[PDB]
Amino acid sequence: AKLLQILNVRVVGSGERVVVLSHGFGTDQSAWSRVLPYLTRDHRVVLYDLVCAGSVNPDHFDFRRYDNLDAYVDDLLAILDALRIPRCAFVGHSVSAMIGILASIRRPDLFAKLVLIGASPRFLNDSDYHGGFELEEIQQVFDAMGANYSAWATGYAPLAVGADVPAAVQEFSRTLFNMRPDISLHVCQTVFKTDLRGVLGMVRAPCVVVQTTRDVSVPASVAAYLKAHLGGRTTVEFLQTEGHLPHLSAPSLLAQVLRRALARY
Ligand SMILES: CC1=C[C@H](O)OC1=O
Repeated sequence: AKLLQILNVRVVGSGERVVVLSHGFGTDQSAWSRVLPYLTRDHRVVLYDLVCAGSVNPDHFDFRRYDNLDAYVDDLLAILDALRIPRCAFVGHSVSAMIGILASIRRPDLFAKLVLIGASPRFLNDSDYHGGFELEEIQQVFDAMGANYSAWATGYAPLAVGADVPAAVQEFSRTLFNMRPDISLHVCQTVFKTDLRGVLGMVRAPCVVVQTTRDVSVPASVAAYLKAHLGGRTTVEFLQTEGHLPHLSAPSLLAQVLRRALARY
């Protein structure tokens, strides 16, 4: 209820097929603006900002509550409950792909389908597991985020976008710079702490894992790992371009994959 307002919840479009757009680290719901008109004809679209988004009042951020991704799942569920939507497809980027996986396990009745973009179950390497990151690597990043947040944000943006698409760099920079630096580091620590490998078989929803040709946070082998471990019917749909933010850098191509993934659920 207060959440509806606090997280800037908007419902646009129309249809018996409800879809939730749940954005990732460093953006807010506006990151979906380019793909949104491809879904508005056929679906009722629910959009919201994560409590850590720069567009949400940062004094809402309770540092103890959001120690864990469960608390973000709480909000998502409270949002859906407030709207009396008893079933939906969910599209999650980055940290929201993790949020959607947890939410779909807590409420399988609610999530008829997942679509996972820039998704990983764990970023740290492990004996037989290639996450893409070692402990020293992340720690260097946490240390830069505190030392000089704006320099870190300026160096991270182009790498997240991956392809040379200056409009996407600038737009990802604007939301990145809009995050309160202490919140931003907090979320980044939470995410890099998270390990969903064990609960992947608990997801019952069909799922589409969207793979780009390169992702600074998601090595090539992670998608085939998700496909082999998610417990519902899972496919990996491929974009012919690179980057961690395709909804900013290749929105037309992403819109193709979204229309197809959201056809039947
Ligand atoms: C992928 C990644 C490296 C960056 O500096 O922070 C991150 O989340």
